[PDB]
Order: sequence, then structure tokens, then C-alpha cells
Amino acid sequence: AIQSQEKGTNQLDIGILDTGTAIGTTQLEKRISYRDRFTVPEVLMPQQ
Amino acid sequence: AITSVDSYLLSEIKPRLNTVLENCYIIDEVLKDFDYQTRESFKEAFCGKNAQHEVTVGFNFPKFKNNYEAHYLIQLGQGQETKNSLGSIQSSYFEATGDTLVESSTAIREDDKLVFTVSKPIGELIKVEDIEFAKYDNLQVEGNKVSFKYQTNEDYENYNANIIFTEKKNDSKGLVKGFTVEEQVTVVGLSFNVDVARCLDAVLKMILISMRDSIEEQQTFQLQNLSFGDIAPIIEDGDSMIFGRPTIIKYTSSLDLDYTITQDINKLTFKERKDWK
Repeated sequence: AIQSQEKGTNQLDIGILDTGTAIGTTQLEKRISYRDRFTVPEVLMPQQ
Repeated sequence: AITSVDSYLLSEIKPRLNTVLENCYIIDEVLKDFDYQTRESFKEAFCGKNAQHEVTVGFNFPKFKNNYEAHYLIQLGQGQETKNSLGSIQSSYFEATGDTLVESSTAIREDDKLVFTVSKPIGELIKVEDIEFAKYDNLQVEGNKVSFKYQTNEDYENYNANIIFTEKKNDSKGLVKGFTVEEQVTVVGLSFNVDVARCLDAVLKMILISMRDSIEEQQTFQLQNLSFGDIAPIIEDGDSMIFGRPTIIKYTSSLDLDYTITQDINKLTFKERKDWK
């Protein structure tokens, strides 16, 4: 379960970057570890 | 002239960077002091014609995302005027002269002269490569052609040379008015891999050393001086940090204008007038 799915646009001398952040609640009995990675195949984001 | 150090650096760095990266043994020589694995990984990734990654160059503040794997960001800096001439007269000319040029050319026979043809009208000839003419050779320049006596030189009827010369704009008198400026540009090699940042630093220093011999910064942009910053995270709050090591390139150059003089005097005349008091 995922909440607060913010894009977090930044505009910099190097160019644009996304630093967005979200809050996730796991399933029971899981030990998520630092820099573990998630993808959400149902959800598509627009980019240019 | 008026000059733009940033656009000069962009125009000069991009082709040189490409021509080094397409040539494996050059990188193998530049990176000889690095750790073996750093060297081989860089050469595998970015170097040679088959390289799947690529480096990029551009000015700061673009509106789009860049290739943060390896990107040279060019960033126009400070400057100040340093030395002035009396009357601000940087020079004077009898014939409005353009940029300096070097062009390859070949001799041809024409009417028992040898001639070299050049793409533009020759305002001044500085050097015909590997030739010093005697008075007997009857060296003459006319329009966009250099001409050279055939009689004793028949062996050279197809000789290949480089001509160093400069354009003419027009036949006019004037004063070059201006001053010298000392100006800074910063360049930083961005990468999210620190070993790539260190290799991009090495490659950039090599490129600038090679650049010191170019006609552009021999005639203008003189006294290249380099300073180097710490390696640091440029951006720190992505999914990963982006690192870079700044370098500052400082140049001394002339800012000036062609003040043309329309006044010309072609005859004095004398008269005596009598004072009867």
C-alpha cells in the first residue's frame, strides 16, 4: 500500500531532476532492506 | 573583436573529445597512471567506435535532463580588464583584415607561373608551408591567389602545401580600439560514478594541454591558466549522488572594435600670399 506519491520536480543548472517521495506500508512478516527496489507495472508516468 | 570564451570552448572541446574517444590507444596512454580496473572499465564503456555509452557537452541551465552518466558542463565565469593601451589604440591597419586561417592547397602550372589557390581573398600571407622564396622567385599575391615563378621550379609543379593567411574585409583605414580582459570559465565533468568523474578530469586536462597549441588561442585567448576544485557531490538527494570536480580555465584576450577613418589626404598644395602691411 502506497501513499503521498509526490513527483518532486527540481530545476537545476545541470538540468531537471525528480526527487519525489512516497510512503509505503508492507505486507506482514517481511524484512525490507535498504535500497530494495519496487516497480508498479500497472502505473505509467509521463516524461519528455 | 568581441569574443565569447564559452562558445569557443564548446566548439573546440566537442570535436576534440569525440576524436580522442574514437581512438583507443590515446585513452590507454592518458589513463596509464590509473588503477588497471578503472582504466579498462572506462575504455570498455565510453571508448572506441563500438562504445555503447557516450559523453556529452553543453552549457549550464538547460530545460531538459542531461546524460548524468558523463557530461561536461560549461559555465561562463567572471572577468576583468587588466591592461590598457595609450589612447586605447590596440593596433592600426591600412586594410581591414579578418580572421587568421590555415588551408591546404596544391600548386598548379599556369602560364609558366606556379599558383596556389585559396578559398578567400588573401588580406595578408603569413607563411607558405616549407617554402622560403628568393627575390628571383618573384613572389606575388593577387586576389585569392598566390603566384610563384615556374622557370626554376618545374619539379614542384604539383607540390602540396599549407597556406597560413588572413582574410581581408575591405580596403579601408582605421584604428583597432579596445583593451585586454582576463576572463574565467568553469568546466565540470558530472558523473554518478566517482571513477568516471576522475577519468573525465584526466581527459579534460589532456584536451586543454592539446588546445594550447591551436591557432585560436595562440592568436587570441592567450595565457591559459588552470585551477582545480575538490571532488564533491553536486547533487545529494536523488536516488544517488552526482559527483564532479570543477576546473577553472582563465584566459587573457583582447576586446576591440574597428574604428574606420574616412578622412584621407592625397595632395598637399602650397600658395604664397603677400602682406603689404
